[PDB]
Amino acid sequence: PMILGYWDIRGLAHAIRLLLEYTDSSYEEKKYTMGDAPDYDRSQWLNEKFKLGLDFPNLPYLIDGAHKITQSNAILCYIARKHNLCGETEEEKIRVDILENQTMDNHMQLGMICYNPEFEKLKPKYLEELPEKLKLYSEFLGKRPWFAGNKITFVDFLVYDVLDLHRIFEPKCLDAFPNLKDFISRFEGLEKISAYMKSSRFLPRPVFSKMAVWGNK
Amino acid sequence: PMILGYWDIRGLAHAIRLLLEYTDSSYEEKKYTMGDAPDYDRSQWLNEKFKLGLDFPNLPYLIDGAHKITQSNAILCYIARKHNLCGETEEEKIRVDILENQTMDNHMQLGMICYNPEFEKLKPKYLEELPEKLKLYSEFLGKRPWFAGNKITFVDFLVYDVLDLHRIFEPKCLDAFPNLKDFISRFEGLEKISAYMKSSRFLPRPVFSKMAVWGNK
Ligand SMILES: CCCCCCCC[C@@H]([C@@H](CCCCCCCC(=O)O)SC[C@H](NC(=O)CC[C@H](N)C(=O)O)C(=O)NCC(=O)O)[N+](=O)[O-]
Ligand SMILES: CCCCCCCC[C@@H]([C@@H](CCCCCCCC(=O)O)SC[C@H](NC(=O)CC[C@H](N)C(=O)O)C(=O)NCC(=O)O)[N+](=O)[O-]
Repeated sequence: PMILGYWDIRGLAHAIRLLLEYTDSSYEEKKYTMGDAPDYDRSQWLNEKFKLGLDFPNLPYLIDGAHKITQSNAILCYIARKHNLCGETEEEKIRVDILENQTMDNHMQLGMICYNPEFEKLKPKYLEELPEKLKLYSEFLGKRPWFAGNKITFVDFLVYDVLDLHRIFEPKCLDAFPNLKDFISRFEGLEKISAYMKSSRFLPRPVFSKMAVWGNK
Repeated sequence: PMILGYWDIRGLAHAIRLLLEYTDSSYEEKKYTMGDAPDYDRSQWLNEKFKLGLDFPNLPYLIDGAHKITQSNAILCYIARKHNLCGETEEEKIRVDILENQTMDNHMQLGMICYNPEFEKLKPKYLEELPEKLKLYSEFLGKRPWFAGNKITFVDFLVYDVLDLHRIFEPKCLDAFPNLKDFISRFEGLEKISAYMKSSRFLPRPVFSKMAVWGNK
């Protein structure tokens, strides 16, 4: 069994958890609990942070035998390589590469306003730009069933996560993009994905850690 | 010829420029000049931002025939795929994947304190953590000639950019890590890399855009 180590939140591990479930990967989760305010005790993680053999210790981390991987996108790429979910044509690889980085940027942008204490002042400005960001995703997808082409790749798990987070934040934001709504439906309708969302292992909340102004609970 | 579009600064294009030079890639650069304070006029880019056919318009961008790529890591991966600089074994790919993301995180951390107006208050705290960060790179490299193994990969260009920026910021930071200094020497000693650094095309400064508190000039 692989070990997925991360906080007891959704955060950056959501797509890793979904990709593990979809690939029928045998795994165990090591969950770290963060303390409440004002200290936000990370001692549970910080004590074993340098005792795991990680090259650049960080959460999330995946231990799969001899391989100890950090960086959420690197963990996703590792799992996707085992089950051929990386794209085959050069066009597919370009789409995967762009999206892997683009979704990270969109997740960071949301996370920055959510972790800022002036979240209430920044929120309306973020909401004005949100339709423009979502429009790029709607357009890039187009008539395709999946984001890289006709086959599902790990970037579909990343795009789904960004779309789901924005629908948690602003529920009406996907209403203008029918193909984005259809993509969420198609992704959630996958047999393993559907089973995992009904199970007890499913952890859709909290969206961020206890230190966030939005999504801490 | 491929077209590399980016601001007239070093920024996120430094490793792309170096990788293009090392691979003997035929390319042209489209440089966008940002205006001075307080407006910081990005009209040169904003006018043709939606007229290039880019799926997710951004700087840097690479146009190579039918392929229009955005996201610096995606551009690097595209070029590296053409010249087999992505890693062959699974161990090498894991190293490349970790580093591609890890170097992006280190670049973002330096960029966040350099774009913050309280740069002078944040700088000493960032300098206390810097030895710990550099130690991880020194330990990950070990006795290897390159970061992924014995062969040079595109992540060596990314790591070099991170190390070089930190030595521009605090010059004595690499003195404690002899193998990191040796890596810089070995990377800069490559025939194409050495030739490009002596040429007029070389753009090592400004480190960041005009809006940055540090590295704007
Ligand atoms: C606020 C920072 C910018 C927005 C971040 C958006 C995503 C947030 C993530 C993260 C929360 C970040 C908190 C920032 C500081 C908040 C306090 C303030 O406000 O100063 S969780 C994972 C986080 N690891 C990474 O960030 C390594 C990311 C790497 N590229 C990857 O993808 O693996 C962690 O817990 N590390 C433990 C450790 O270092 O030992 N999450 O989901 O909670
Ligand atoms: C705010 C934290 C600091 C930014 C992170 C540090 C790296 C900086 C980069 C950047 C400068 C940004 C600085 C912002 C500052 C704000 C200030 C304030 O409003 O408060 S490159 C230029 C930038 N490109 C990206 O961001 C593409 C990133 C992508 N993940 C990749 O890897 O392609 C751009 O302009 N693109 C055209 C567009 O606008 O769409 N650089 O090297 O100059």
